[PDB]
Amino acid sequence: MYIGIDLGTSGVKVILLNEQGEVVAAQTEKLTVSRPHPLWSEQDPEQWWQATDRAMKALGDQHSLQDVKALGIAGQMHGATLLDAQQRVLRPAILWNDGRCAQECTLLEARVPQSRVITGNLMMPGFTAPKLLWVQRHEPEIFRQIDKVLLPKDYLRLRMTGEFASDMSDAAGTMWLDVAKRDWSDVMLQACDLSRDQMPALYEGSEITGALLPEVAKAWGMATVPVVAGGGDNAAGAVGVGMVDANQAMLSLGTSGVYFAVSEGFLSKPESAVHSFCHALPQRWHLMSVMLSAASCLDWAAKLTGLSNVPALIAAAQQADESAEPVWFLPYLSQAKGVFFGLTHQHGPNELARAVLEGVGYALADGMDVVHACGIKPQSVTLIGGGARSEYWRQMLADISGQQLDYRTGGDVGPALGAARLAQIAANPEKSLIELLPQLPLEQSHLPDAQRYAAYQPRRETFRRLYQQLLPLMA
Amino acid sequence: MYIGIDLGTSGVKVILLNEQGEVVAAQTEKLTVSRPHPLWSEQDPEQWWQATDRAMKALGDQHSLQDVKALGIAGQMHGATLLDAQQRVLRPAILWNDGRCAQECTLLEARVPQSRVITGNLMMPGFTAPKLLWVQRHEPEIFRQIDKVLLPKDYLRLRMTGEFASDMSDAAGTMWLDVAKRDWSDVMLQACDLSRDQMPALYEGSEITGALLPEVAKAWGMATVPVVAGGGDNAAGAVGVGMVDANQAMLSLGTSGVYFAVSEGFLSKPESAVHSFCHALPQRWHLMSVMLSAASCLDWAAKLTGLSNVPALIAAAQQADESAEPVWFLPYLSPQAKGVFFGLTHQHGPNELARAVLEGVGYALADGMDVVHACGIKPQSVTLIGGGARSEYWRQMLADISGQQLDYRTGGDVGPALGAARLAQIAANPEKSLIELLPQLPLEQSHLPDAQRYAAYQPRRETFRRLYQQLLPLMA
Ligand SMILES: O=C(CO)[C@@H](O)[C@H](O)CO
Ligand SMILES: O=C(CO)[C@H](O)[C@@H](O)CO
Ligand SMILES: [N+]
Ligand SMILES: [N+]
Ligand SMILES: [N+]
Ligand SMILES: [N+]
Ligand SMILES: [N+]
Ligand SMILES: [N+]
Ligand SMILES: [N+]
Ligand SMILES: [N+]
Ligand SMILES: [N+]
Ligand SMILES: [N+]
Repeated sequence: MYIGIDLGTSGVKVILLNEQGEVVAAQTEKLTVSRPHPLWSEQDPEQWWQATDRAMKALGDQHSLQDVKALGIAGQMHGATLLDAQQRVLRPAILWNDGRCAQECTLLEARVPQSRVITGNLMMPGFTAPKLLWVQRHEPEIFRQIDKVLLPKDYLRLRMTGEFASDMSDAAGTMWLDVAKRDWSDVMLQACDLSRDQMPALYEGSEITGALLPEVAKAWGMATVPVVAGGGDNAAGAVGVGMVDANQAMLSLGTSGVYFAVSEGFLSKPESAVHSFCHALPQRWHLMSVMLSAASCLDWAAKLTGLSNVPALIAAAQQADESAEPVWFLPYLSQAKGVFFGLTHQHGPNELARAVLEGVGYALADGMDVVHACGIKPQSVTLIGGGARSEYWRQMLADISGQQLDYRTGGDVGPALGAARLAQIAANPEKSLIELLPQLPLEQSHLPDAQRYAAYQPRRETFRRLYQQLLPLMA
Repeated sequence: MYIGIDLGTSGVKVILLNEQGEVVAAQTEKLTVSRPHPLWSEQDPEQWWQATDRAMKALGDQHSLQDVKALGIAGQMHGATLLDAQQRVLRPAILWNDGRCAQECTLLEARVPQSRVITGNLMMPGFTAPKLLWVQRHEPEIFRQIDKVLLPKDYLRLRMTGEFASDMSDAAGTMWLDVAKRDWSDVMLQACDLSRDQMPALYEGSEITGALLPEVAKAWGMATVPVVAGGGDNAAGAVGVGMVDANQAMLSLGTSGVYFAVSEGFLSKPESAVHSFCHALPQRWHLMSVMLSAASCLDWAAKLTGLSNVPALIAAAQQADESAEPVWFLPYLSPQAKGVFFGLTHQHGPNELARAVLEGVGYALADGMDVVHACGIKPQSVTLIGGGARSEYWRQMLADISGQQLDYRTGGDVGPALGAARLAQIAANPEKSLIELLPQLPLEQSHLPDAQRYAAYQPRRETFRRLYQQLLPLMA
């Protein structure tokens, strides 16, 4: 028996994994988000906890615990949690999707011209370091009282164990990590006027950080089980799925589009949207990129076409007629807008639906290509989330992208599964890592049709040209 | 009684008019088109005849033609029929929608610097003259044998009468005609290595060119009746609709979109996409421009939005969310039309979409008319006909957008065959006035521009034009 916790943005999910890969029980609790001025996105750590606590007990009361040998954590990345010397919350956490600190990203990069090299990343307002420059510039009374900065999942760890600890995948997201070295950068820390004194200790995701406190273990109906370092949600997710070694990758077709690809050692393209982090396992790194959200776009397209749903939209796409010429659908994730180009008399809601599917696919494919151009070459890609559910569209995507696309079972549990697996790892020291990294069961595999792939390439050239030409119009 | 024949592209139509000018009977026969190569559009002139024969025979079953007093023809314009000295058909007819001779179009304009001045037109591959340069250049063996070049309806005439003749409206479409002078242009003909001897005799539409041959008359159950010159399909259509004097104008929102306006004498502004020809009546001239098929668009906006019928649609659009930002529909006129939906957001469903189509087609049509008007046409009203014209809502929208009074009438169904018959009427009743014999169709409803909605539309028209231009190069 193992426990995985995921500290999400919309809420907390906790699971119970069996000695096998089976999830036995699951509980979920909602979080709210706060927005007290513009570009601000905040939560309070206490609510993180109260929800987590609440969840573990819902969990306890659904199935028996105390068979549990280990517990792992995951969470939303990049969140600044500031603690005073008593371990009291200095101010509400500043989240990944907070945008207050643009000017500070600038200064930070100016103070450390080698920052892109050290971190392997473009500085963003949602990353941790610049948030801290912001506090010191604006909330100095608060800045002066800082004893520690934790990432959100590591706040939970504190409450859970009394230790200050992170994993490499999360810490990588602070911009205080030397990603190549898997250790803090004194240069980056100083420039924010901080020291290692104020960082948590660094672990690999599979490593033990401590154990439940007696109190907490009592509250929860279980022993002082060991707690592992865990990961950031995307990495922990990938661990869950089995995407753990070089050139393995997964594409998320849900509400929150992401491509995640394990790299052959550390790589970077620091002047792009391609970010590079430690994985939540020893000796691994990954790339990742925000994408077109397929699920969002299909939802909208459904309404736009008047087909009132996605399954209906996909169904209709299948009915489109094959002698009609290509229409091009151009989606602009940027504020969720679009263009149909090349409409003729031969184009009904069917044709229109096909064009939506193809154009989302055109975009997804190009997004993947961008990652790959950084030095990743997948043998296949694993497909998760709501838009992965159609057999027709999986095949389209493979034909367009030229990737073998894998659909697996259980791809849908989220980072919590990864956190649980990490626990299971640490609890089986006798076995090698490589005997301990299950992939999810292969439910269907989609190889690209060579003719269809070839016919799509020129359409993709056309897509790119049109997207490019109209972009400044839709902006 | 009277007969009108319309030699179309996709079929022939014959009609029987009574003394009072009503259609008493009609008959249609289908035609195929042959496309041996990309950009080639051809028909066998023999198929024109067999189709016309069939049709007239069928007509006669329905009703005796023994009391017909005159006969008229109209036809698909610009078709090149090449005959030898024995009236042998030398090759298949190269039609108006053939695009094989673009190069020749340029060559011709280079050769005859004043060509746009003489023809009143910019040279198009659909026009007759460049077609003949192409044959000269690509089929010299054929060219060597040319005795006669006939437009399609005029080949029909020869088969019916044994005469070689055309009218000013069809002849204008050759690019060999001096449109100002209503006579062939030696300059234009020479430049193609042709002479007047290779052209038919020219008439006005309403003049008699001959009579049915006995064998033909007999086969069709009629007298050796007099035959008028007729018109090209557009001009003949206009005559049927009563479009007849300077600044009369019609907009056909049918399966084939046209704006047709009778001008004050001859008007030349070629630089441009307005065409200028002779009208099928004496001392009459006209401008024309291909337009969107508002009909074949409205139908599409319907099925597109999965709306059922042209009034489902027109109704969806009125449920359009006022607070929604605009979707922009940009329809690009090639029949062939290609469209863009620009600026779609979360706010948009089928109601919005349907609104966008109406307004965008509207915007296109208004700009289309403006261009023609800028040439020197000033209508008191615009006659509005065709299946596209059926919606009251849209007709008004069109008026609001355009600033133009739109007169809705019924009965533009019949087509060029009507005008053809009207022409025969004229010739057969030489004492009667055109006022008498060429009435307007029934006025159904007159749409005046709403001053408030017109003003509201103007900035949208400006915006449309801006956007349309921007994407224009992308539509090739
Ligand atoms: O549109 C025009 C060209 O002037 C008509 O000629 C039709 O092409 C058929 O006659
Ligand atoms: O992936 C990251 C970090 O780059 C964030 O946690 C968001 O994706 C949450 O949706
Ligand atoms: N709460
Ligand atoms: N044990
Ligand atoms: N400062
Ligand atoms: N279906
Ligand atoms: N009469
Ligand atoms: N055909
Ligand atoms: N063609
Ligand atoms: N001559
Ligand atoms: N006779
Ligand atoms: N312009």
